[PDB]
Amino acid sequence: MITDSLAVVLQRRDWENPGVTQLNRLAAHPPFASWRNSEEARTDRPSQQLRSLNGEWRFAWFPAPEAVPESWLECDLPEADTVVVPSNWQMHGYDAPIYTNVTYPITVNPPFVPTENPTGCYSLTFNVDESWLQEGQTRIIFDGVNSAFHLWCNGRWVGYGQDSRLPSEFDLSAFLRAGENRLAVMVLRWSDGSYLEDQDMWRMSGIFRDVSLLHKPTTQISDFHVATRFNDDFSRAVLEAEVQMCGELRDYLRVTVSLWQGETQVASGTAPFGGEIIDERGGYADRVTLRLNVENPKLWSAEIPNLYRAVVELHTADGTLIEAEACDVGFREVRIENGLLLLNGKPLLIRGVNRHEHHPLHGQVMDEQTMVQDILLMKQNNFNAVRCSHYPNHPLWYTLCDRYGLYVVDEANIETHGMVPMNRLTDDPRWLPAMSERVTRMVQRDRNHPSVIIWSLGNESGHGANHDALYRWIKSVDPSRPVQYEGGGADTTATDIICPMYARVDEDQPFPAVPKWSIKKWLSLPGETRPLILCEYAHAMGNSLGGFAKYWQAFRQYPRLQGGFVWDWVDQSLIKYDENGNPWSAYGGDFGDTPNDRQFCMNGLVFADRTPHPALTEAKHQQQFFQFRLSGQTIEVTSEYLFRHSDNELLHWMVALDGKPLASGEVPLDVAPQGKQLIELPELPQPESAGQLWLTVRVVQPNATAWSEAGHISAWQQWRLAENLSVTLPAASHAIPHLTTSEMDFCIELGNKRWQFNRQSGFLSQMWIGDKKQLLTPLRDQFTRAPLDNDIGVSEATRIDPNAWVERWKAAGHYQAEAALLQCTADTLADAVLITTAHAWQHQGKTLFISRKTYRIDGSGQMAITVDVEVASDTPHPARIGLNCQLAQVAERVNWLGLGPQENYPDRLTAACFDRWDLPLSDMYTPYVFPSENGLRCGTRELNYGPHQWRGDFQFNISRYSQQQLMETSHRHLLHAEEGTWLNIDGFHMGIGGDDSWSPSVSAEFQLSAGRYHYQLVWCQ
Amino acid sequence: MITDSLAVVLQRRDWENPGVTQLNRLAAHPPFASWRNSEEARTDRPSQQLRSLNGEWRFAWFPAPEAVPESWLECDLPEADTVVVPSNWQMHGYDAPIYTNVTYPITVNPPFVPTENPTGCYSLTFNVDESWLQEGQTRIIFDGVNSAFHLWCNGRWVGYGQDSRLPSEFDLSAFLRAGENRLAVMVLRWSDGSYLEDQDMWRMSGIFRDVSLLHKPTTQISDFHVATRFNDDFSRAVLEAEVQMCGELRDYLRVTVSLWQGETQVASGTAPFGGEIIDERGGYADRVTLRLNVENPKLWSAEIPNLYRAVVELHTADGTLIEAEACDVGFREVRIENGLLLLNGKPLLIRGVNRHEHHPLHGQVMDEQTMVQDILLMKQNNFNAVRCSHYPNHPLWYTLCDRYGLYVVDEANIETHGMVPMNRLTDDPRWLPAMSERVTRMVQRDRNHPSVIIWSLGNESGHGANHDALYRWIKSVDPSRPVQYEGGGADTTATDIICPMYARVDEDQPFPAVPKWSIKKWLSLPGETRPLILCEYAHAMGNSLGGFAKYWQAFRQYPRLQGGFVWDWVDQSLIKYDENGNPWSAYGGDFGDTPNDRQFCMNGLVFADRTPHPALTEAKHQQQFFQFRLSGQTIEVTSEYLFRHSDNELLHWMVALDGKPLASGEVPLDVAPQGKQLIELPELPQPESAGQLWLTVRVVQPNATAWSEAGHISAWQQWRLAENLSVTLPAASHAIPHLTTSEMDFCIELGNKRWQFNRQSGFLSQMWIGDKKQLLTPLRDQFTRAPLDNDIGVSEATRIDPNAWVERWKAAGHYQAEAALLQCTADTLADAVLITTAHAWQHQGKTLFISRKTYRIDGSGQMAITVDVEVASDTPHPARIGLNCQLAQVAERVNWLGLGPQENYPDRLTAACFDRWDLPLSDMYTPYVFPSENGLRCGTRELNYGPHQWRGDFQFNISRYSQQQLMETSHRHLLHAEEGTWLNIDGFHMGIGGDDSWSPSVSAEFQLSAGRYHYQLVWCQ
Ligand SMILES: [Mg+2]
Ligand SMILES: [Mg+2]
Ligand code: NA
Ligand code: NA
Ligand code: NA
Ligand code: NA
Repeated sequence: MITDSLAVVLQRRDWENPGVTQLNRLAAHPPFASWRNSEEARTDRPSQQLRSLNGEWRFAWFPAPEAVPESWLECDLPEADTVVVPSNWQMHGYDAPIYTNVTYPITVNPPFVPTENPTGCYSLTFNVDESWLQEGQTRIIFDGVNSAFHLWCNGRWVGYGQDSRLPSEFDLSAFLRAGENRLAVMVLRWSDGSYLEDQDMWRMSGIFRDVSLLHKPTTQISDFHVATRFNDDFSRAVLEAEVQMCGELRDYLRVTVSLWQGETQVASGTAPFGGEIIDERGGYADRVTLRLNVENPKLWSAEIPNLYRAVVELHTADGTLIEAEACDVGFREVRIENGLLLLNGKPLLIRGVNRHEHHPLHGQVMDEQTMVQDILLMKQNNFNAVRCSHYPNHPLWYTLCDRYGLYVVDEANIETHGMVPMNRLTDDPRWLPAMSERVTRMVQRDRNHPSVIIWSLGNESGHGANHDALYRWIKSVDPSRPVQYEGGGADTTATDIICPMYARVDEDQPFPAVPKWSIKKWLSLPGETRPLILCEYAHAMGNSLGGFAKYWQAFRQYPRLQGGFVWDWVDQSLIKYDENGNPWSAYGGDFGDTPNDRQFCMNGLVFADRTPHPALTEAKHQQQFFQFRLSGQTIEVTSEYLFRHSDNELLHWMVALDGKPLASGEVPLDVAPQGKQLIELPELPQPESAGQLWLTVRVVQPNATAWSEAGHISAWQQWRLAENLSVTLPAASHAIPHLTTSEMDFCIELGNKRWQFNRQSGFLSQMWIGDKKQLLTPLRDQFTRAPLDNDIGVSEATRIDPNAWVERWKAAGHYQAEAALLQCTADTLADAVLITTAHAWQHQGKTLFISRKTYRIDGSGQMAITVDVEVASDTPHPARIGLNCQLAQVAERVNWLGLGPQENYPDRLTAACFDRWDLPLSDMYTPYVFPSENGLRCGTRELNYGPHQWRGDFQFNISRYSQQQLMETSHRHLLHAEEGTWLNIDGFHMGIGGDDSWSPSVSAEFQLSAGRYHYQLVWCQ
Repeated sequence: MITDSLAVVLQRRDWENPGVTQLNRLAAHPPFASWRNSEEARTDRPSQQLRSLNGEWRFAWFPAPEAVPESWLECDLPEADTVVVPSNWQMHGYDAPIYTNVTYPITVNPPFVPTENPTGCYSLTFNVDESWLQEGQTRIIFDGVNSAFHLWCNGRWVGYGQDSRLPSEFDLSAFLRAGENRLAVMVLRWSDGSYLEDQDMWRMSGIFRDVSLLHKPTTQISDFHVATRFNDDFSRAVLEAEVQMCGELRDYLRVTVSLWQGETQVASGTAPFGGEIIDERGGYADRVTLRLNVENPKLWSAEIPNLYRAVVELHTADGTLIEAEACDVGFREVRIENGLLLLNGKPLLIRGVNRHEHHPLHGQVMDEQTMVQDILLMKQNNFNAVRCSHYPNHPLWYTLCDRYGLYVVDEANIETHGMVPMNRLTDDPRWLPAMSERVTRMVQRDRNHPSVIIWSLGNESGHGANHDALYRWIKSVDPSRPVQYEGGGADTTATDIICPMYARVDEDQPFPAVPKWSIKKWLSLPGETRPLILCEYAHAMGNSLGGFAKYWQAFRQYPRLQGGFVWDWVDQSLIKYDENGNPWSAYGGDFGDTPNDRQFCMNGLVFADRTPHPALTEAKHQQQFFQFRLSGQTIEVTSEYLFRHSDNELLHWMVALDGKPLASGEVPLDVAPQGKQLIELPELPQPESAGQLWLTVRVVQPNATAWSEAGHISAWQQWRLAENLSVTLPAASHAIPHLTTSEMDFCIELGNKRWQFNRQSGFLSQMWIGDKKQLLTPLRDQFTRAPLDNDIGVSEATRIDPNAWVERWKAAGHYQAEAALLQCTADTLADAVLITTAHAWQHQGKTLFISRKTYRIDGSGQMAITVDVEVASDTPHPARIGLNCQLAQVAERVNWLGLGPQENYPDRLTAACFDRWDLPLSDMYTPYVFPSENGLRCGTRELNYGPHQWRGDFQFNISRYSQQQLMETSHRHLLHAEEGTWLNIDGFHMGIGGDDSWSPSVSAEFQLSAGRYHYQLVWCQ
């Protein structure tokens, strides 16, 4: 037929028209399986009426839709390959994925898209049983197609669809034939729907979610809604189920809804069709509402995800079953009352994270195994909520969240971040239909899931009248869930919750017309009463999450600060192979994509392979459900659970003196929700030996759960007990170090040890143990670090951001400053040799820093170093103040007394505990995909590496990579281990920040602004 | 091109798809003229850039779209006729118009329409000047096409459109050629848009509004909005004008907005493009907002429609004009505060009427002359508001309302009355795009008109979530106007005003789920605070508007009862010609249309030719802006104007004794808005003669206005002054009437007069003056009337409504009751002859009525009749209790002392005044298109017709048509004058009702429920 040809179908250019978002697409609805057996529906066994078309398909790539030959509609192309479906065709190397943050990947000219529009032609040959075509309705379901597509069946045009993130269904009953059938799908990379899909993520395309065939009878269940109502104390519930049908109504038709708790039927109801009168013309003859009473229902929550099974039966009066549908039911009430978000009558505290659907190998194709891995990792790290940023997810995600227990914010697939202004489309009534489809079809698909507690209207689209209209539509159709939206300043008329992104705890950010007030100040603005839940905060880009504890202190102090969603869960890195088949993680620009936003795609708490970043432990500690207070010998344990008793918790305490255990014990936890338990410790040891006594408590779950193993640690806390200062005089050795003075250097010898101080540079240049040199590079002051992602921000060589810390440091000359020797003197004491040095670091005639040191080598072989540094008040505050050297030794393990075991920084050390830690050298380096300063351990009093030992009170990192190499290397796989080991010992280190990664975010109390600094070290063997 | 062919264009069947409401249609906007001269824009002179295509077109009718030959796209069909455009093709006899009230004219199966879909093919050959195609944009504008259409230009497909009531615009720049061009428009009668167009009106089709070409420059004004803000006392105003452009932005571009009051420029402003920052991405570079201060602005209102002229200039910095646009500006503020609708700080009282766009000859094609005639008639009858029921009107209507002064409710073209339930579509998200287009494009077109004070979401579509969404969209885009909607019970979340239809003053109507509470009770329902303005009330079907005074008493007593809109203005009758070219008014079913709703299309206050019905005077009197109170000799005049002083009003008073004037005078009116004026009358005459003194006042406008002639009467009132009862004995004549008794009759003779009473029937059978018989039918009791439309309701022979008054009367046998003579006796008195009669009216053995009479013929020739009637308490209350006869006389004039001059009934007589009235016999018959009881005059003490005179206290009507003929005749043109004159003299008459015309609406105080009745008459010559 001419009308089925490509020349006719493509002529209207439906993908450059916001007025046409679909053609011949069926209505949205909750998940259906069309069970013909009620027991199978109840037990959720696979349905023979639902058939997966996933598997091997034929695929051909074209640069534009006009390049597809007409013969593709009739037979498979000879050049076509065989590919796995679902998939993204960028993951098969057909064209490159594009990573851009805010700028659209195409020329901004709505609704038009470039003529060179990459086109993917999918096709499948499949058989259909004759029973399916004898009677009933056969539909095909595309769970997701990016970004738009035309559909042919046996050469006849079927329909068109947009909104890559929601299912598209088409009736194939009039197109299918008995035996062999062929499906032809033409997928377009760009469409007018792409203007509503400007999320900060990789831009891919293809049939990236499941494809299936569903067979329904002619008389069928077409929609069903489940609602729960409760009394004041939640002891009585009414389960209201509205069922809708299509087909011929007959007086013998009946609907039965039965509720099951496991194997036991709790409630049931049967009724003929015909609803109550609603207006002058009557009621719905094709609908019925059944109300089931449930006594003492088991309530659903993230703490205890109690679920019931509701089965909806369509049957005749005699008793023969026509069709069955089922869904999991969670009894829970969500509402905002007096400014607080309540779940089952109790105020929530959202321990949330944003999660994109990302896999380093399969792109944006999701699988049950990855979903379960993510959910278990989140729950094991004290997360209780997830934001579907920024689109409806794969349908199995909501089922798994129902089952395991996580609150879900379901978000419409609308983001127009790149528009200027941001609301240019969302304030235009001509785009209201397209926006409305994306909201309404999501609600229609997901409104039955108990895990979904909040709807979101999208992300970063400004504030337009369409937002207000769709907010009100949701409030009318589903009053059971609050609606939130951040655009337009996060407190507009289109949101029930103040939901800002990256608003800071105490600091105001008064931007024009969309200020980000401090969250504490925001609550008290005149006339403001809503709760505040950050939809994004604590931007976890690289070495980040500095200041997380401040957020959680505020969340616990202020009732209307009910938490937030960290940005974000997993790095969006992709895997590439070099010349040796070795994989390496890639970010923006690594696929030839341009313009790109480089490493801003990696903001996760876990790597793309789901291994954790160090910041995850900080998040876990701050988000823990047990809070602790110490008063003398008693421990006060406060529970932050709202519904469950501590029936799987054992408290273990340990007392150690500078790392060596002295006493320990175990006490079972029995604390009610939001209750307290006082734990009286026995008479703790009081050693007369010098050192600090430390008490450490940890909560252990003795029994495995659905989401954790036996012995899982869920919370911990540490305190300092009594301290005994050391007043013992050092052992007076009889040997005296010998000083030899040449015009080049001072040489100090004691036994087999030797120290050399270069007199022209003023630094310790070499150290000998026997005849073995210990240093590859002299011991020198260091004031800089390889810049973090938070240090760099949005700055780059093309667009310099002068406010970024790295740019201020570079302009001030911190990285190029040259040390000028001021003095270097050697003196012999009664029992030691004293070296005094002074240096000035200068850049273009300006003295940035002055370092004055004293080296005291005594008869015991120990070298005591005192450092006093002055920092010019008008230079930017330095990243660190310390020493560094390249040791010749390469040892296998690192042992230290201090905060650990994981890397920690001054504004990100609350999760770390003081103890004796011993790790392999490799664990002392954090392999961030974008290399930077990493692996620091703070609060360290002793460090052991090979024969060397350093003592004092310092921060350190130790690795095979110099700060220079880390700074100059753009990818972690390009790093090479240098000879020996680089040691950085810092008296002082600046915070890492992380409130956001595009502006300075290190709070004042963690900047090195004091002007004068002092620290001491003891180096011995 | 194959893609331009009918076979390809019609294949997608865009008219059976709610997802496609247009293709390639330009954005909506306020009216544009693209003036290239600012003085021409200011003076509103015709623009050479706007060209009307109205005139002679070629037209061909087809039964279905598939019947149109392909050659129509290239050349005009040989069989095509030449027709005038705009027009409705049913008005040219191509197919029949259909009148149905609620039932859809097609099978209800959305979105599908019948295959036999009448199709009208329009075409026009026109020239285009080469200057228009050298540069700029040329667009075609279809102001209205019913109901959907495809457009071709020079054989190339252009686009598609729906929503018959709003303009559709298409860019023809790439399709036009120099010289001869051809336009081809295929209009379809039915589409999926028809499901949203179920208004109670004739169903027509075609290009029924103007068609024009507009030429714009490439850089152009694309939209402009005008908003007025005020201080607390309205003495300072800020005129805010937002201007939007399309085309290439250049730094030299400027926009100037100037405000003019007649010939004087009041304010001006100039600015380059670029708006303020609105969100993170910036502001609109293609928009500018200019704020002009106006001191002491002249405010707009229906009382004083002060208007300014705003001119919007697009020009370069040097000063050359690119384009100009203009609109009339009315400074006024509309808001609801504390439950009251306020205009310029004062609470409105809406004297409204619903108005369809209807013409008896041109169907639904409107013209300026008819619009002006309607506006003048409305204002002359004390109306101040109009509801555009139920769709956006022709654009000139809003301009005329701005100019003359009338508040306007602008209503979206959405009515789904026939759906079951009524919200089946409006609660479906799949119809949200189609509904949103109809709301948003109306707002975009009309938001600048000062006369529009309220938006309406449509009519009778139930209540669905789409209503709430669109309500909120309007509230977001245009906060300056309240939003109202009646569906779903008239007090839903989608309306700012309680706006019920046909809610009664005191009586509750508690329907399930959508009750119509009495309006007084509705205001005080727990938690209700909004104002109440009936969107429809006082259904004026035929002889109706009984009980109107009750509504207006309530409106004046209750502050939150702020009026309503009468249903409706003009009868929707159409003109047909019989076998002699004589026109006659036709209603539903007269065109072969079936099923139809007969005479329910005629509900107007005026006939289709705009001649008034009698009820219009009642409305005018009740709605008058001056209220009166009498206390002794002083008249208290209260002004109901809110803004204007009574600077064009003179009060005339007159005192009459039983119709003859005794004193009169004139007093100028000087009363402030909402003020009072006491008028002291001189020492009024005190005649000793018998009779009732009546005081009549009338307010006269000495000076002509824009809407009225000099001497126009705007208000009036009457009171009874002192009465002197007659105690004079009658003149004792010496002649004695002579009684002759035969077995057939009693014969009374006095001089040349003779009376005959038939002794077998018991009635006066004949009367002689000389040798001339005076009666054609005997004088007999009458208890029935030819049923009114309010008596009939929805009852018909196929579907009997047992509750209707006519059905109750028929079932009780009132129309078939047979009089049985009980007694008939003649006695001779000292100076008179006495006749005593008694009758019983029985039906199937039940005595319905008993009448006992006394006839006393004295020596003066007068016949005194006393009547005493008993009505069975269990029979339905009769329509009247009186006498009737057929006089042989046909006299030219009727003279009576009583209420007049126009027809009046017991519940519709407040406008009538007691006086001596003299009219031709023809004026005593009201020619309702559907014949019924008509022409009654109440409160009559004397009636003169030919030689006869009747005296007493009675109601009467007199005409050439019997009640039987009126009852049995369905159209007024089928009535024939009977021989002689039919007289109905009633002691008592039932009210006519009219709160609605589909249920009994006559209030209890106007039903004849007393059980016993007495009245007396004196018949003399
Ligand atoms: Mg489109
Ligand atoms: Mg359509
Ligand atoms: Na809180
Ligand atoms: Na990012
Ligand atoms: Na009132
Ligand atoms: Na009607």
